[PDB]
Order: sequence, then C-alpha cells, then structure tokens
Amino acid sequence: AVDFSAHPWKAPGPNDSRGPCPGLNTLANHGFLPRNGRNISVPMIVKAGFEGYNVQSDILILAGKVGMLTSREADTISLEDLKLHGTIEHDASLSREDVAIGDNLHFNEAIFTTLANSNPGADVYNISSAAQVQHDRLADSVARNPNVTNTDLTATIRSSESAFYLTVMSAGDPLRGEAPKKFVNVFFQEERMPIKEGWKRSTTPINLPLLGPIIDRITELSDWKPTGDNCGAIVLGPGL
Amino acid sequence: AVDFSAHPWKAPGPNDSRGPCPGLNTLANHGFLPRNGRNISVPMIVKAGFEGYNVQSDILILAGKVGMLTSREADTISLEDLKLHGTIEHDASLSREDVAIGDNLHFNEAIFTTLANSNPGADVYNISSAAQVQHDRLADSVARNPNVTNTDLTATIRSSESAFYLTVMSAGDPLRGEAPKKFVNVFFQEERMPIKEGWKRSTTPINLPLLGPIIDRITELSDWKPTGDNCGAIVLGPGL
Ligand code: HEM
Ligand code: HEM
Ligand SMILES: CCCCCCCCCCCCCC(=O)O
Ligand SMILES: CCCCCCCCCCCCCC(=O)O
Ligand SMILES: *[C@@H]1O[C@H](CO)[C@@H](O)[C@H](O)[C@H]1NC(C)=O
Ligand SMILES: *[C@@H]1O[C@H](CO)[C@@H](O)[C@H](O)[C@H]1NC(C)=O
Ligand SMILES: *[C@@H]1O[C@H](CO)[C@@H](O)[C@H](O)[C@H]1NC(C)=O
Ligand SMILES: *[C@@H]1O[C@H](CO)[C@@H](O)[C@H](O)[C@H]1NC(C)=O
Ligand SMILES: *[C@@H]1O[C@H](CO)[C@@H](O)[C@H](O)[C@H]1NC(C)=O
Ligand SMILES: [Mg+2]
Ligand SMILES: [Mg+2]
Repeated sequence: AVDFSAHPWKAPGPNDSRGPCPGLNTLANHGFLPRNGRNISVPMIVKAGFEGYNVQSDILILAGKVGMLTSREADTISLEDLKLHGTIEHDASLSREDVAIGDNLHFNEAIFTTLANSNPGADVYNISSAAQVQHDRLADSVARNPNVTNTDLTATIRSSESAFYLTVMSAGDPLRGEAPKKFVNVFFQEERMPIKEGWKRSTTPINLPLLGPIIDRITELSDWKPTGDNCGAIVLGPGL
Repeated sequence: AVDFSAHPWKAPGPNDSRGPCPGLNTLANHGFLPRNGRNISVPMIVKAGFEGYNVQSDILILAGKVGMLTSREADTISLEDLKLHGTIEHDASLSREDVAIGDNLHFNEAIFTTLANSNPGADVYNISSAAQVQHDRLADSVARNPNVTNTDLTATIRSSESAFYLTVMSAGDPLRGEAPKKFVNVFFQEERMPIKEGWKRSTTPINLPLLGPIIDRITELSDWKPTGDNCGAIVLGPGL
C-alpha cells in the first residue's frame, strides 16, 4: 500500500549521509529511509526495502544486522558508516574503487564502465553478463590493488549484490534474473527509482529462496577461484 | 543511583530463556533484563549492564551487536539464541561443554571444577589463576574435541570473559583484577548477584580501557597458541 507518488526522488545535499550501497542510497533519495541518511535501524531498513522494492525481511535482517556493526551506536547507522572496509564493503565493487587504491564510497563512472558495457547486443543485464562483470572486476583488483581481498565470503556478497540489481530493477518478474539496462543504469548512476522510465516495484517477493539459485548461478558462471587467505573474517566494529 | 532491593533474584521459570552467558543470565534473574529472557535489544543490554554491574556502553554495544546476529529478529534476541556456535559462543568455556561433544548452553558443574579449584590457598581468583584455568580448559578441549576451534578471536573473547568475572564480581576495586571466590562461585553456579554474601556493584566504571590490560595479561600468562587455520571468521546468522 505504498504511495510512490508521495516518495519523490531528491538529490542528496552535501551533508546527507550516503554510503556504498545503491539500494539503501536510492531508498533514502526517495524518503523510504530518512533523506539525511542518519539514525537508521534494521526495522527501518526492513520496512523501506519492503515498501520500495518488495525485498523481504529474511535478507534485510541478516544483512542489516551485519551492517549495524559498522557504527558506534547501539542500534542505528548512518549510511556512510557502511563504507567500513571488511565488514560488508569489499574490493572488486561494480561501481566503487577499492579502498586501498581509491574511493570505496562514491559512485565512479570509470569503474561502472565494465557493467555498463556488459551483455552486448541485448537491452537487459542477466545472470551470464553479471558473472562476466564480476570476473572482470576481480581481475582488475588482482591486477592493480596490492592489498586485494578475495574470499568465499566476498565472492558470495558480490554475487548477492549482482542478484539484487537483476531482481529489484527487473521489468517485473524477478525470477528471470534479468533487468533492463535503462533501469539498472539509472539505479547506479543516479540512485533513483526509474519511475518515469517505466520501472515498477516487483509484485513478486524478493527473498532468500528466490535469490539463492541466482546467486549460485552467477558465482558458477564467474569462473571464481580462491587466490589467497580465504578466511571469511569480518571486521566486527569501527576503530579496531 | 540503583535500587537493588527493587531487583530481587528469582529462579528462572520453565519458559524463561537463558543462554550461555552468566553475565546476561544474572541480569535477567534480577529483572535488569526481562526475566523471561526474550525480546532483548542492545539498548536494553547497555542499560542493564550499567545498572547491574557498572559496565559501560563501549563493550556492551560492540558485543551486543555481534550477539544480535544470533537471532532471526531485526533488533532483539532471546538469551538462548546466544548459544549459536561460532558467533560469540566458543569451545573451551569455563562452565559449559564444547558443542561438538556436549551441552554448550547450560552451566555444568564438572566443567566448572577447573575454575572452582583454581588459585589454591587464596580466597580470590586473580589474573594468574584465570590464565591457568584458560590454559587448562583449552588443553581439555584439544584433548577431547577433534573439532575444537581456537583462534586469536576465540582466545580474545575467552580472556574478555575471564576479565569480566574478575572485575564485575570484585570486592569493589575492579582495577585489581581479583574477585572473591565466594562471589564468582555464586555468579556462575546460581547466576545471582552475591548480595547477601557482601557483593556490591562496582563504583568504578568497567569499560574497554579498564579491561584491556587485564585481558592482555591473562592471555600472556596462559601459554596460548592457535589451532589449525587460525581463522577469525564469525557465523553471521542462524541456520546458515
Ligand atoms: C540490509 C540492507 C543492506 C545493507 C546493510 C547493504 C550494504 C551494502 C554495502 C556495505 C555495500 C557495499 C559493498 C561493496 O560494493 O563494496 C553494498 C553494495 C550493494 N548493495 Fe547493498 N545493502 C543492503 C541492501 C540492499 C538492497 C535492498 C539492494 C537492492 C538493490 C542492494 C543493492 C546493492 C548493490 C547492487 C551493491 C553493489 C554496489 C557496487 O558493487 O558498486 N543492497 N550493500
Ligand atoms: C554485561 C556484562 C557481561 C558479563 C559480566 C559477561 C560474562 C560472561 C562470562 C564470564 C562468560 C563465560 C562463561 C563460560 O566460559 O562458561 C560469558 C560468556 C558469554 N557471553 Fe557474556 N558477559 C557479559 C555481556 C555479554 C554480552 C553483551 C553478550 C552478547 C550480547 C554476551 C555473550 C556471551 C556469550 C555468547 C557467551 C558464551 C561464550 C562461551 O563461553 O562459549 N555477554 N559471559
Ligand atoms: C548465504 C548467502 C545469503 C546472502 C547474504 C548476503 C548479504 C551480505 C551481508 C552479510 C550477511 C551474511 C553473508 C552471507 O552469509 O553470505
Ligand atoms: C579490546 C577489546 C576486547 C574486548 C572484546 C570482548 C569480546 C566481545 C565479543 C566480540 C566483539 C569484538 C571482538 C573482540 O575484539 O574481542
Ligand atoms: C534518532 O531516532 C530515535 C528513535 O526514533 C529518536 O528517539 C532520536 O531522537 C533520534 N535522534 C536524532 C538525532 O534524530
Ligand atoms: C544473457 O543475454 C545474452 C544476450 O542476449 C545471451 O547470449 C545469454 O545467453 C543470456 N544469459 C542468460 C543466463 O540468460
Ligand atoms: C598493502 O600492500 C603493500 C604492498 O605489498 C604492503 O606494504 C602493505 O603492508 C599492505 N597492507 C596495507 C593495507 O597497507
Ligand atoms: C520477539 O521475539 C520472538 C521470539 O522470541 C519473535 O517471535 C518476535 O518476532 C519478537 N517480537 C514479537 C513478539 O513480535
Ligand atoms: C594470585 O594469587 C596467588 C595466590 O595468592 C599468588 O601466588 C599470585 O601471585 C597471584 N597473582 C596475581 C596476578 O596477583
Ligand atoms: Mg567496495
Ligand atoms: Mg562455549
């Protein structure tokens, strides 16, 4: 029963907190989360993701409580807190630079080129294109970042994020694991719901059972291999 | 400014959730946390630890948000949820069995014998006795549990727990890193504040700066070495 017309996109001001996640950033830019990006709890994320995207509480509780670790507060974050490297934030992002060699927070068009140019000859991104992008992004980090971290955990998180953009920005059947380029590009480049472009919130719930096989197929097609430590240890709080 | 007369010890009833932590169990048994042990948030833990023990928000926010990972709820746990192996719960506990070979949840008198018998000829437990206990408990797990997990992280958590019993149950100067056996034994065996025995809440705040040197000294005296891959990865949620 959400009224999207009561949730206009507004550009964030210079002091509105935004993070490395286009999903949460977009929700804030439409006021599903606080536009200032501050004082955000897991219940707020659960509600916002449901209302905005029809993403269910299973994934948002699991991911949300991990995200909470990035702040110094008892039960809230600022979106910018999520840039904390090695909690969720990882190398070989789709649209951000690796923290060791650049800006791990803001959208970067040069990084995004790989995704933007994927699935040549189609007007959608899909599971095979998403896998290719992941392969190529990881190769770039291995080439250029002397502090690169690549573990089973980061690889899984990366495939989860690719599954998110394929499903949440779909043309309405998220099971298909494909999304119009026009919608995904707006999502990343503007952190806006592409409403005027024709996007509508999925009428199918997006939950762990739906995402699981998509995640696994993306991983499988990405020709991923362990390269190093492979210990899936997360950073448990800031300033440790 | 805490009225302990308004916080009597009551034995947990059959539907009351209790976990592997004597600290939180004791707070629940005195109603500083809900006596039913359910729907417990990090803000509730922060307040309860302050009121009951003069433990500060630094450690309780950090540990509390990690503890939140153990439930399926957005921002609360039941105390029993904390038994989830490999989040905080670990092998070589002071008063519980290793999950692979026994009950990792309930107080176990046979396990507790090692701590109870430590520091012979004194009426206190102290840093050297706590270190000996940790050495002996870990040795027991290495002997009897083929699946033992023993890492920098579990070792730190274990010394933190020893530091907690030495400080929170002290005779009122937690800096000393020694606690009356009569107080610590009641804490573990009954999950009760030993008020009739003469214990009083510390007038000195117990925070990370106070605990840190105690933790480090316990580790130093314990003749510790890691096991296997020494991977500090935590379990990020239940049913994975
Ligand atoms: C529990 C809620 C969420 C948390 C805590 C969260 C956290 C994060 C974090 C920290 C990152 C940065 C990882 C990195 O690239 O280094 C990220 C990336 C991403 N998230 Fe979220 N996220 C959440 C929900 C969502 C939702 C609902 C979507 C919906 C589409 C989404 C889509 C993405 C995408 C596509 C990326 C990849 C960005 C890139 O690689 O450049 N997230 N998330
Ligand atoms: C408030 C002050 C606290 C005190 C004094 C305290 C004390 C202790 C002690 C002494 C143990 C060791 C029990 C043993 O080895 O048999 C322990 C274990 C544990 N504590 Fe706490 N604790 C406190 C707060 C917390 C908090 C905030 C959390 C998480 C929300 C937590 C979670 C646990 C867990 C999961 C264990 C089990 C680890 C294991 O032995 O395997 N504790 N605690
Ligand atoms: C088991 C994979 C489910 C997808 C979870 C990805 C969300 C990333 C945040 C971290 C929370 C759990 C991570 C994980 O188990 O993959
Ligand atoms: C210097 C901090 C030591 C105290 C940590 C107590 C353990 C809390 C549970 C896990 C949360 C952080 C992990 C850790 O650094 O020990
Ligand atoms: C943050 O949110 C809580 C819960 O709604 C509220 O009590 C508090 O006043 C808020 N603080 C700020 C600075 O907005
Ligand atoms: C993705 O789209 C390309 C181009 O249409 C196609 O070759 C490929 O088979 C598709 N992959 C999947 C998984 O649908
Ligand atoms: C990063 O890699 C460089 C070059 O190998 C090394 O000096 C450094 O210790 C590594 N760690 C970090 C994060 O600085
Ligand atoms: C409180 O915790 C219970 C599990 O003990 C859970 O079912 C519930 O969602 C939480 N809040 C309530 C009562 O809705
Ligand atoms: C602990 O107490 C014993 C027995 O009195 C004593 O020998 C030992 O030195 C004490 N250790 C510390 C750290 O005070
Ligand atoms: Mg990144
Ligand atoms: Mg244990």
